Amino acid sequence: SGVEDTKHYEEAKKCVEELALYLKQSVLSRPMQRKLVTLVHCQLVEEEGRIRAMRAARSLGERTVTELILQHQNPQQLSSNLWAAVRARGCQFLGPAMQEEALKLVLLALEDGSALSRKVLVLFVVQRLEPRFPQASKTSIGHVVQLLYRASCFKVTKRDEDSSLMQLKEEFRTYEALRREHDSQIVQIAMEAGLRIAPDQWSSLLYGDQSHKSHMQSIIDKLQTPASFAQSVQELTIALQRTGDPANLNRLRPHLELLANIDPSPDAPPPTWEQLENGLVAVRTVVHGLVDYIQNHSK
RNA sequence: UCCCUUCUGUGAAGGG
Ligand SMILES: [Ca+2]
Repeated sequence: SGVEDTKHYEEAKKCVEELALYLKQSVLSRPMQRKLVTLVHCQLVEEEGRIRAMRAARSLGERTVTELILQHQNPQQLSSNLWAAVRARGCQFLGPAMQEEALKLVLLALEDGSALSRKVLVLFVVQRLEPRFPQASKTSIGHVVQLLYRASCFKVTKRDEDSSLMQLKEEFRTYEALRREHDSQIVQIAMEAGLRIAPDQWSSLLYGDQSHKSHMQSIIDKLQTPASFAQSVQELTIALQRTGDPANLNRLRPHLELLANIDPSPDAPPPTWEQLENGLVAVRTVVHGLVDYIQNHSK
């Protein structure tokens, strides 16, 4: 029974060659092409080719779900929606300049291991920030602290029938470390609100420039876990009942899911020829589906 | 990115 093997091989290679026609006035987005190139390049004969290709398919299915969601998303209302989410968590981003200055003041207060009550921390920062930023208030600054709180940046030490005492955990006693956990927390709030936001836009939102794209990219990369693919599918699937699904993206669901149940972890077992074929058929289907949606059902 | 108060908040309670 090695004819089955060869025919699986042939069908897989056919799938990849068929998607290769998209390369390349290209219909596909800038990253999607990239992932496609990585997919065309796996040599399926080679075992590193089969496992790589398998995960390249899972990845390409990832980006397909993302892009599809990005259509269903209002670009002008993106930042308003983000900041809306942030304020809904009792947090607030005061803007890049002020936020940087505020975080540094928090650090000025707490890098040497000091423990302060929340009230006193807020007061410290307000008193020192209002001279350069007249806007500053206990309310708004309290919102910045609450953002660091929700980030689990504090060792909080309770005092019976009194205010708690807060210390910066030692791993966060430098501006770099702190600003990373801060920013990462904002990114998470973006994710729980279901918003997709490109690294360039993140650099814009949090820094007022474009020189922080790789940093943000790293944050988004570190937040990535396998389980997200499936629930992102979930998100899209309920976004399609707010639509009635005119383009019938629903037809993609079973392939997307097959792609989702692929294990992307290394040392995960190599695929059988029938898994290789089913996976590459699935990806061929969904990328075609993406292109159909973009070109034929947009605005 | 309405604003401000209060609070021990992975957040609540109220004002303009
Ligand atoms: Ca008391």
